[PDB]
Amino acid sequence: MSEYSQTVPELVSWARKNDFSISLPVERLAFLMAIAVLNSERLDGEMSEGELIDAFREVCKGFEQTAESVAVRANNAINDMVRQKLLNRFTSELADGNAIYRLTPLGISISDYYIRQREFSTLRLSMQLSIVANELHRAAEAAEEGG
Amino acid sequence: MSEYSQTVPELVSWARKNDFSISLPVERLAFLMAIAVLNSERLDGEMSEGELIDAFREVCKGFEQTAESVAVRANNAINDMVRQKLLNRFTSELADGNAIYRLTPLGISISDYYIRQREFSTLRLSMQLSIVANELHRAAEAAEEGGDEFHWHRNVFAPLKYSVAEIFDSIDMSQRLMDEQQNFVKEDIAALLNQDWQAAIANCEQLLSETSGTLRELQDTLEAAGDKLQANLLRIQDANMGSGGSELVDKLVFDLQSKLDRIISWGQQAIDLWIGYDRHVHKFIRTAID
Amino acid sequence: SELVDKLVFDLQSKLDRIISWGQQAIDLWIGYDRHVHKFIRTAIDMDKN
Amino acid sequence: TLIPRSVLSELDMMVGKILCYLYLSPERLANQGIFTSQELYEELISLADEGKLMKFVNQRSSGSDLDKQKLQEKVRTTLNRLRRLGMVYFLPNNNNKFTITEAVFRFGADVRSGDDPREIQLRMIRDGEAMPV
Repeated sequence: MSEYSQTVPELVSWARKNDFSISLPVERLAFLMAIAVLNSERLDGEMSEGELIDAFREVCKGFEQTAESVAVRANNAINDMVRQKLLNRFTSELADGNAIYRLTPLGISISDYYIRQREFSTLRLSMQLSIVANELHRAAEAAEEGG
Repeated sequence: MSEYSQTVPELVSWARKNDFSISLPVERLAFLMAIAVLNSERLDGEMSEGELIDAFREVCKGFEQTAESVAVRANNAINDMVRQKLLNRFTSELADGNAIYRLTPLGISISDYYIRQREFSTLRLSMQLSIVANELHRAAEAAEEGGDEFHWHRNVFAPLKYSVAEIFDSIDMSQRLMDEQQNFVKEDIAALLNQDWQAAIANCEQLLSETSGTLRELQDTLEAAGDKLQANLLRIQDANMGSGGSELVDKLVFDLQSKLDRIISWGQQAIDLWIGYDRHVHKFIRTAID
Repeated sequence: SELVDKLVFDLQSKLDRIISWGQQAIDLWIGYDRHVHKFIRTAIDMDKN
Repeated sequence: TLIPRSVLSELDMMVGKILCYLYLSPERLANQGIFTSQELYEELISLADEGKLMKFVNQRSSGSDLDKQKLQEKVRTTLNRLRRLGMVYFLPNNNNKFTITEAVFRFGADVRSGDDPREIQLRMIRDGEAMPV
């Protein structure tokens, strides 16, 4: 099965029906990157709403924006990130009504592309080729053993 | 040195200075996905300007849009994707001025999130844990064998940094995918209860039990492998401390231990959140039945 | 197994793409390198006073 | 003046200064003066800021081939205007090739003397040779 089971017209019809969209102006993109850095420094990989509002406050200061209504703007930004599938929101009764937030695979890929200093390494490539050569060799020996 | 060398204020200042922004409305996102699909069907991983324009025409047709100025619109869309760092353009004198296009790591990551049907697999996790266990065991043996800085860099640091760290990142991504799948099941339970709650009680109990079983199987697989992995990371740490102690290997082993603790803690936290939702849905069902 | 054959074919197609990309990148870089060297030589050496 | 006076466009100037450098270039003197529109275009893009110059063809240009062909066609048009001014002569049977004349040196009037550019420019506007934009 082709990794992409759908033809271009089917994909376009499917995308149109689900109304998928990404809108990340410079401030929202910076908020996403700020969340990613804060999450990487933590032991639980989880963020509280108060921590997200504080992170957004730090971004607003960096955009020289007024501290007025920062909480409302932060909540709108958080809701927008959840709506765009960048953040997963978990509301547990056990967490005393406090919502927990975790970055989605999309939010991590976008944030890593700009923040992770990815440089091409010949050593990295040589290692990857060594692992795949061993994995392919084992798979070939297993295929030849039959079963 | 922390993979992310920049503090949040330095990063926000850097992002503002570079004016980075992503604006992908439904039509632009559909076009990115169409390009990603067309690129995957090719032998050279390269697309010409005419082929991209033909792809944009098919998207405009799918959106029932006017055929007027489509060549201009396609050029604006192509320039927008290049300007947003989704496409790399190669202009060679040898190609008589014809530009060659390739998707960037960002454009591929965004298109794959929507097109690639990523399902959490206990088999994928078991395979990834098997490969990392073998890699950590080889790195631990090499660390215990001892050697020079070159032996430690090639046989201990390189495998931990370019293999073990990448597999842990892949496992974390799979956990984030499981988080999204749980939210999908929650939406389905809320929908089944909103349509016909009496006929949905049996279906909701089955979805709740199956999700609980999968989370438990995953946590059991992670706890069973996690101890062996932690033991190998500790073996490397002890060997490093005995052979002088490279601060780079120690920091990397500490980062891997922290990532491993996050991976193990996530499973327990996901189970606790799921238990809370399960109790809430059962309470709601009891209140609705009463 | 049709599943294994298709998967092997896909991996072979990916490997061919990975090998082909390197040669193409070298040709593009060579075109630019020649052009910059020609430009520098023209700028430096052909004006003599 | 009893006779009207007019000024050239900035694209005409870009093509004019490039035609001037082409005339001087001993590296291409072996052609015996015969140049091709493509060679002119290649030299121009080699020196000026391509993507910033593209702003004059269209305000939305970002390196698309349609816009690159549009630039080439504007160059083709302006070059034809310079031919009417007597600054370049097309071949008798081939219109893709042409020959230069010394009249192009007027495009170097801002640098022929190694002095302060501002003062030169002032002198030129005072003499009626050139206007700003």
